[PDB]
Amino acid sequence: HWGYGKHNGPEHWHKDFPIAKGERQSPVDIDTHTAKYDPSLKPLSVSYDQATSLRILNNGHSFQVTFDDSQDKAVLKGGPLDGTYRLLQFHFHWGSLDGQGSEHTVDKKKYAAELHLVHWNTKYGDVGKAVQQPDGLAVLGIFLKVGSAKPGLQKVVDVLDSIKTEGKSADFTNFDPRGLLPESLDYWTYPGSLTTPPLAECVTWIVLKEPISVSSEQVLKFRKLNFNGEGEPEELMVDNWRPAQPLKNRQIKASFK
Ligand SMILES: CC(C)NC[C@H](O)COc1ccc(S(N)(=O)=O)cc1
Ligand SMILES: CC(C)NC[C@H](O)COc1ccc(S(N)(=O)=O)cc1
Ligand SMILES: [Zn+2]
Repeated sequence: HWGYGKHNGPEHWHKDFPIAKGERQSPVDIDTHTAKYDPSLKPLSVSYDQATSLRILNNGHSFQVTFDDSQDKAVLKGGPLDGTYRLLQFHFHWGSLDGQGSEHTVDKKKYAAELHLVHWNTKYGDVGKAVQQPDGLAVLGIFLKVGSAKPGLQKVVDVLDSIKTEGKSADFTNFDPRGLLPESLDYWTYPGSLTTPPLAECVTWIVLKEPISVSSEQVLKFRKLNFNGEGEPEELMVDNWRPAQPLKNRQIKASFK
């Protein structure tokens, strides 16, 4: 099926997911001089104090940490959003080299990686219903640059050896995702899509201006994961990012001057 290689990557996806060429696809380049400050945008409310992590999983395209979303334990509100969005999972996209790996870009600049915290609108009852709605999901995107280590990331990095190949999972309870955020919650926002198939146009994107720093040793451990399942020819999980898509009839708004 679909992937990130030459024969199944982003340029092929439209043949099975024709919405790949749609009117509100993600990611996009964020042109900082064209984004407009919107004084009506409220501060984001990230309420992760009661988060309950469950498992960490290599899904063949990234690794993800999943959460109990059966109650309002870890929620995102405010910002551009109406109502309450529950945290379902987080995952990353990264490169083979430090100069590439992010999905969104800022004035064409690519970061080494990008963290996505995926939330769904509780008014739709479950995530499967939410992905069929134009305001069903909210993804909080955070850029990673290489510099000093991120201490809140280390517990993730230390377990990646146990989920090297596609399909492997491990217990990952008591993880606090608040340790993955930067200091500032200043953000850009625009309406978009999932960045992997099915590419559904159901996402309010919230992309933080301030990157987090991670160490070279931390990102190197991302790059030792495998796209393949156990026993298959080893293909390193690197460059699992979709490039920027046409902005079309959309305006990116900034929460800050
Ligand atoms: C070489 C064999 C094992 N791979 C199976 C077959 O080629 C699949 O080829 C493809 C290639 C692209 C896609 S899409 N439009 O989802 O990105 C789906 C199947
Ligand atoms: C039944 C539905 C919810 N399953 C959806 C599927 O797992 C894909 O989910 C996702 C979720 C988030 C993203 S991203 N890179 O835009 O944050 C991509 C795919
Ligand atoms: Zn993602």
